[PDB]
Amino acid sequence: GKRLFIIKPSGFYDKRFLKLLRFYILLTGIPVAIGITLINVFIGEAELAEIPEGYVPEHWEYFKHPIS
Amino acid sequence: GGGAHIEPRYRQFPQLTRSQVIQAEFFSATMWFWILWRFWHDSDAVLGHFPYPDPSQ
Amino acid sequence: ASHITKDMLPGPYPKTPEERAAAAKKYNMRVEDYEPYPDDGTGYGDYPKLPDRSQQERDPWYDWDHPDLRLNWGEPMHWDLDMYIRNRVDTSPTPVNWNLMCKHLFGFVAFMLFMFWVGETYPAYQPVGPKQYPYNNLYLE
Amino acid sequence: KNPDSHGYDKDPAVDIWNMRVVFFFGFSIVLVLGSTFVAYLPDYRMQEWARREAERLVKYREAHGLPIMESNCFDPSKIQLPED
Amino acid sequence: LTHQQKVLRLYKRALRHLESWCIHRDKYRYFACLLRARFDEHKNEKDMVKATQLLREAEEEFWHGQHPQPYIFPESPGGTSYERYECYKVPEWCLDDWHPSEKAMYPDYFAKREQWKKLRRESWEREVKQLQEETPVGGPRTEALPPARKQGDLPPLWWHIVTRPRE
Amino acid sequence: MLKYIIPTIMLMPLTWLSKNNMIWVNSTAHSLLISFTSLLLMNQFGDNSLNFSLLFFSDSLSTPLLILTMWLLPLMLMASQHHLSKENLTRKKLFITMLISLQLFLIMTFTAMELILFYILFEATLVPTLIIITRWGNQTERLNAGLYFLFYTLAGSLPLLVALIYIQNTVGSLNFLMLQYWVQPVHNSWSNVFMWLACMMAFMVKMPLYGLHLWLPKAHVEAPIAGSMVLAAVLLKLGGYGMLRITLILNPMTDFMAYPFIMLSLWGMIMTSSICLRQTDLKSLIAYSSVSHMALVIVAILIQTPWSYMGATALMIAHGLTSSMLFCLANSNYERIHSRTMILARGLQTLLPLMATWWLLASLTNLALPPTINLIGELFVVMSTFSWSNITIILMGVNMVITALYSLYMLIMTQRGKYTYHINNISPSFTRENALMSLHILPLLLLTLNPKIILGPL
Amino acid sequence: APPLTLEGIKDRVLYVLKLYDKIDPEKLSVNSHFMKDLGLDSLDQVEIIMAMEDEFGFEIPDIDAEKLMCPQEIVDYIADKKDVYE
Amino acid sequence: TTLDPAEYDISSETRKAQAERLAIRSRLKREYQLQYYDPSRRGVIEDPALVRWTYARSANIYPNFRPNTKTSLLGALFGIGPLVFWYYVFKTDRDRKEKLIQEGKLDRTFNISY
Amino acid sequence: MMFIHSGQELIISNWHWLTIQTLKLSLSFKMDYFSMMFIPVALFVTWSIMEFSMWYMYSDPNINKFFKYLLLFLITMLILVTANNLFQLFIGWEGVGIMSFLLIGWWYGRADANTAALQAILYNRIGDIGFILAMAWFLTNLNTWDLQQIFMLNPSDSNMPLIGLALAATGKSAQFGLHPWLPSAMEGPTPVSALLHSSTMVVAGIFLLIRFYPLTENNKYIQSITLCLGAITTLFTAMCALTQNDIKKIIAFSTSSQLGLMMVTIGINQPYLAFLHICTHAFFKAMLFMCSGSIIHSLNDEQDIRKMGGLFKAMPFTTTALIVGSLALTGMPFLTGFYSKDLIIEAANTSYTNAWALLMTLIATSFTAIYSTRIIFFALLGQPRFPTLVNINENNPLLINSIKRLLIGSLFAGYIISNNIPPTTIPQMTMPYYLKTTALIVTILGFILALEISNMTKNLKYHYPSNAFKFSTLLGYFPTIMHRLAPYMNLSMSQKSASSLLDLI
Amino acid sequence: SWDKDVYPEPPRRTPAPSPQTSLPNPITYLTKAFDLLVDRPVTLVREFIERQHAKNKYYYYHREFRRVPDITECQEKDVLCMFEAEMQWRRDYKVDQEIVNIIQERLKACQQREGESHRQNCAKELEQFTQVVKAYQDRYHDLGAHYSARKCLAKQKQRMLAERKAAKEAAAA
Repeated sequence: GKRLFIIKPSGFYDKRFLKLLRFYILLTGIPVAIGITLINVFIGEAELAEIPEGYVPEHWEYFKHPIS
Repeated sequence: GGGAHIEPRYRQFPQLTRSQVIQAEFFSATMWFWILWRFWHDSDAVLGHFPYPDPSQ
Repeated sequence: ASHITKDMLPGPYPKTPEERAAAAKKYNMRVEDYEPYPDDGTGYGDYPKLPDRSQQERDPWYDWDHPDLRLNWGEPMHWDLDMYIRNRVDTSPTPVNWNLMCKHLFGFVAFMLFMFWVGETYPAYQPVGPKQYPYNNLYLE
Repeated sequence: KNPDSHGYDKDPAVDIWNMRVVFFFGFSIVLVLGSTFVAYLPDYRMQEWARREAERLVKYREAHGLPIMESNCFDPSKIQLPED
Repeated sequence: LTHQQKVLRLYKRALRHLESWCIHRDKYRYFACLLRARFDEHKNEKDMVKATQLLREAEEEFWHGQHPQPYIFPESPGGTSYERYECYKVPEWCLDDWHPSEKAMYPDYFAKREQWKKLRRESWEREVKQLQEETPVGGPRTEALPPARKQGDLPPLWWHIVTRPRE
Repeated sequence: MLKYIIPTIMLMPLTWLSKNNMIWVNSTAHSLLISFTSLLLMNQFGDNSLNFSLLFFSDSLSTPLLILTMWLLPLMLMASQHHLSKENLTRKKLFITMLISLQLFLIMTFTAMELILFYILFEATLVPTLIIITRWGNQTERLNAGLYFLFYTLAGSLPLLVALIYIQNTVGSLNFLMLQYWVQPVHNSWSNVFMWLACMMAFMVKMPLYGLHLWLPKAHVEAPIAGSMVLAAVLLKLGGYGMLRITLILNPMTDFMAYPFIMLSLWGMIMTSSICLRQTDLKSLIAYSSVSHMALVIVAILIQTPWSYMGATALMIAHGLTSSMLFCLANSNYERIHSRTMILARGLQTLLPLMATWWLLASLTNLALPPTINLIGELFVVMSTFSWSNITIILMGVNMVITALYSLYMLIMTQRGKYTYHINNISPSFTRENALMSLHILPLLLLTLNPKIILGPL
Repeated sequence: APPLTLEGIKDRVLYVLKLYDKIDPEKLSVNSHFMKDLGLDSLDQVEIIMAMEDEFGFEIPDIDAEKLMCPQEIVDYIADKKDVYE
Repeated sequence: TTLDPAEYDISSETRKAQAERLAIRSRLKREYQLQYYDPSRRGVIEDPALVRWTYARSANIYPNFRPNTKTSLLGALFGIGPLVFWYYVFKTDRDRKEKLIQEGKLDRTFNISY
Repeated sequence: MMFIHSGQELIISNWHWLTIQTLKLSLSFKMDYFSMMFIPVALFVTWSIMEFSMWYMYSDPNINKFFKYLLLFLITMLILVTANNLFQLFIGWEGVGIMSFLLIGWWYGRADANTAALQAILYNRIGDIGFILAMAWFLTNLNTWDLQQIFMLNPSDSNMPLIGLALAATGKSAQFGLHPWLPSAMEGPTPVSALLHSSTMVVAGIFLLIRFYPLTENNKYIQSITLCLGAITTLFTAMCALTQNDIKKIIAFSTSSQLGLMMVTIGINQPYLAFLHICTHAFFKAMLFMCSGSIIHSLNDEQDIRKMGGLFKAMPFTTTALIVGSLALTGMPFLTGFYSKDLIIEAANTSYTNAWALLMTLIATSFTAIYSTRIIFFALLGQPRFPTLVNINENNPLLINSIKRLLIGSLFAGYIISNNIPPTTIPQMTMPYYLKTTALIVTILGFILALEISNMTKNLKYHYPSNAFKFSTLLGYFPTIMHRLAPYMNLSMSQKSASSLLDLI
Repeated sequence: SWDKDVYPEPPRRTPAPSPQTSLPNPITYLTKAFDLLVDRPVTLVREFIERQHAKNKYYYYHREFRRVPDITECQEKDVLCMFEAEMQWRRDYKVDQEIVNIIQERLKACQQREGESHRQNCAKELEQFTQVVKAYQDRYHDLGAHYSARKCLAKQKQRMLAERKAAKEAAAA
């Protein structure tokens, strides 16, 4: 009835884009996402105290954190 | 198109919906009723009056 | 790849009629008062022969002005003279050269003296002399 | 450059290869996989170590006799101090 | 501008700045003939210097009495919400870059477009070359013969003839 | 260390050795990988800085600055691709080689362990850059940019080698920065000014003062296709950091004459940004930004008293990106329309809608909205340089005004209706247009989350 | 969105022009040629567009005054301005 | 104030022989639209007034320059001048502020920053 | 409610951003007395505002993104009120100053629209230059910017650090000399200026100074320039209001002169009684504008005060919204802000006041009548005048739903907010005669001179278009020359010299 | 938690209830409500892992250095012996920053802990605080050499001025 014709230059090359981010940026995001929670669930930083550790403690890995 | 639901005016002064104005007018009370308690009970100033400090003695 | 004689050369004059218009028609007849003259105060290399300057000022005015486009949108073929201040400038106002603002901005400057006084309400002025006494004057008790 | 091919970089194939070789190498393996690295990367500029040790040592002096934040010039009468 | 019609551009605006001064709708209307009286006071006399004092002194008494913030007729050379809608502006010839699967929509419309072009595909051989016949040397305002003598296709096609609408 | 120079020189025959057109994707693929190695052993200390070899401490220094240098390489081949596809492969094999041949020294420099490897490698460029400017120019004015780019850079950097060979045999050995543990001062004479003046002015002629910048827009206005080496020459300039290695020491105690370098560049900072407003050529318009809030570091460095180095470091890599990326926009929009004249392109923002938010986030980081690095790199400048004398708040407070009218006028010039005559400009920014324009704003703003990785030692 | 047609513009223009007591409402409407009702040189052509602006209200361009000979000509192009009938 | 700007002046009838001031322009808008209307163009127009707008402005001065008139030796009043001034302002400070930092203590003891 | 029982305000320590030499900046929030009350209000209006736009913008294809642009605005304007870390105040300070550009700049083209942006971001950036001065001064002296610490450890000389603040006050509070920006800040969409000018963006200029109350109570220099400033803002706005022809414009100056009373109240030391004003006021002018929507749109448009007509033609409800609010702003006889404008000139008016503002301010109170009655009498009073075919329909579920909430949440508001407070100060409460209704005393004849002059403007004996008067009045005449000058004396002088004129020579 | 004497705070002083009144209080319909929609999804999960976390216990130690190196060691021109005499001095300038941090936050606990008085209470922090920083920038702050940090070369040449001037040239002392 009363009607017109919308005009837009292109939506396709923009929609064909944003995917290659949003698709890929997750693709290694989500696998990197579990390892930031699961790896912390069963494994966490503890504790203190002290220690003399006999002769000398280990090398680096004095840190308090899962991956640090 | 969309619909005819109201036609325009050639300056025949279009009609109202008849629930348009009454539903509004009940909010002409809320200024005229809520103005009730102004003078009841409060005066132009509720103060107390300075009694001209005459005792300079 | 315009080949020869792209822009202005060593003016202001060599044959004022040779320039406008050989190409670059600023004037039609070589005197429109658009002749590539306006090298006012030379020796400044600024604006050589230049099918160009002092053509008048205050705006392209951007209105109906509709042979085709004629001002700031639609780009008539070649008039260009001076520009780039023209998108932040317009024409004649209603009044002319009245600074009454420096008057009004100084209108309060009258009340600078109203600053040196105070506004203390109680008591009134009551012309006095030595009645003032902001705090105390005579003995305490 | 559109004979109604879609295209990104150049031509038929490796263009399609050339998009996955930028997007995937470019980020999700670096702007993400790498960004993870420094996120929780170990104590930077030995400040983590400092908080506690500039914590413990406060009260040690405050407990027995000692003042706090001396600046006594590192044990004078270790220095002969040339006068003239 | 020919000396004859020079009062019109004043006669157009004269009452124009008036109405923005008056308030009541009759006020404009009541002063109409009353201020209309002054025009024909000398109705028929010389075109030159004799009546040029109807042009000469018209300058003052107009500019004097000017700028009571006139009514601007909103969509117009100036004033609010005139050029307002540019967020469409109808960029005609948006139909080029698509990558179909965006072209599935409006199939009847894509059919119609390529039918318009045939005119502009070849209308030229007599369209352009007639302008080499039409204007002998330095011709002023440049439109073709109004018909183009048989069928104009458009001729001004299509930039002025298909140009952009307003919504 | 060799962890780096060796693969990046190993790159060199990863390219020609390949086949036909596979070349671009071949090297762009690997060239990204090295970035894992880039961080790999780096971002160690921190305190008591890293030196892993005799003549290299790669970067310890808290001037990390090297990670960027390894970014911009496989941002070029995404950048440079446009019109370089139109000549021969054995030449296209060259332009990728010399471009690497640059990238190899910028890893050598910034480490250098010393003064005298710096210099010969500080002058070791200009062989690779000069060859990219003169060939593959556009206009014919390029031939003069070839000379002007020398005859300054080289003009006064010879007085270095007269001075640095004068120190080597005067006090001990300059062989190592990490031993300054004996340094006597410089009191005064009519000889020592020159020493201080010889050990300085060579650096100024790179990061411009308001004098002797006469070359900077000459080379950038007319310069290779993509900004292909114009992205690199916005790395080269800021790399005059080495003044941070000297003026910290090695004549510490002459501030006596500092003032002609303060009031000369401090009134130019309010200046050359203002001669940038009426420019009619766009790649000029950006070239004068690059002077301005770069030349602010020269009043950050000369003043001692950190909170400047807190803020002076963030700036070298502040516009290191923003000022990079703008040359990437003005390139693209030039592919389609072949004038660099700013006026001509108008009536965009309808026809390329996605590239709207690209201009904005660029022109917004000269405005320096508070959260990003930019201000947190400027507001450690103002905090110390205020204490110098209270009056610096005015001029450099004006800088924060004219720069805002400066940026917008570049965007808002591309919001207008223009349909006008262009039948060109069809391409709706094929991915590379928006891919290489990213990998800037994503990594840039990001750092604000943990912005202790850009800071000096102080 | 407001519906517009070509009838009202033949009516409205017919309407107020038939409202003025200076014109008898037996006179021609669509074509009078207006030169019979042009009297005089002024106070007609610019006079008649003084009112017709009061209803639609776009600007009534100057150079479009000389199109006003034909009473079908005025209504003719007002269709082309406001995007009127198909 | 800026300016009259002369919206009326003398005229009438002299300089009515001045015509073809429009013939100058009318030629072009005929030719320009003769340019601007064509089916196959797809590209910008030369527009020489712009070519002669920049190129007679940016370049083409130091070529035209001569170091002669002492209104072109003016710039010493402009370029160098205030640059000496800013030295005169500062060098007094940074000293007046310094002398007090030695004899007498202006600051407080809770200022560690700096 | 949790606060209006036990007090107990809070902050938060959360998340350490970089820690440099000594001062350690992380982030926080502030629950303080300005946080507890205001924030519910600024959300409560904006609760009702989007519905209006939801009808107004209903046909715009980009609507989806509009509410995005309008959303961040509320977000970041909301972090200004809540932050106790002085830097953090500056994140949202400029976060909003950019949002103006991206809204006023809604319509492209329209050579005025996008040049109303370049105004907004020009004048704020000057008004920026101050607040980075008092950001510097605290370090070199106090070695922190924390709003807690300054107030615990008091500065002696605030003279320089504070005057900087009074300058950034005037940038966003639309004071005099920076004012020309508002009247041209209206060129965008209507619900924009509803949001921009009511409870937000114009409040920060006089908001920020309030937060500084504990330190600013001393040092008469501070107090002095304030009331020697804000009072003057009024009568240059008032004297520029009259004769102006647009619905939107007059409603722009109305809020321009609402400021002069606020900033005065900082001048005399009245920290809280200043801020209660905005809490109340904001309920007005959102309604007042949002009322005019159905007037502008459903009339297909005018937004001229000419061609309006009378009170009742199918506008029964909206015209009741005007005459309630547009009455309320007139000095609050029993209504909402009865505790706002009314408790000022009756309290701080007993003080050391300059004995000019008393003359000056109370005169501005008069024009508060003719502000209203003018745009009432041309729109709601005279005979209908406007072209035929007017389609007006006010039956609009997505509109009537919006007004009804405010006016209800209007009348009761002023008393609820005020009735519940811990009292923070001592008002004089002994107010002698002739100091008492002296505001109301003026408005009483305002309405007199409103209607008598209205009829004397229109209904009078035909006082002719007599060409001779002085109008420096309807223009303001400052926007005439300067904006013809500042882009001359600078752009074309210190550039065209500095340009290729020199660098190439 | 933390170390008590590292972060001392005054005790709680819980306020007494004062119902006094016959009217309903809504908080008791919330603190009795809100508690029941919180504890279940919240406290059960923290207890859930904290036992789930009983399966493994790591270690990270308390790093304490070995101090032989002194300030008067050793040679004038020397490198080896004066490489370390900063490592003593550099860490001990990273400490004395933070001890200003800790003492500063303790100050804030003098205010919003109280904030009404702000004056007649705390007895300590402020009157102490400006006796702390005045023990800071003197001799522990190399200024304006702070850019170079001038470690141990200028560190003792303030403190030569703090010797070769004070205590002798003081005239007469």
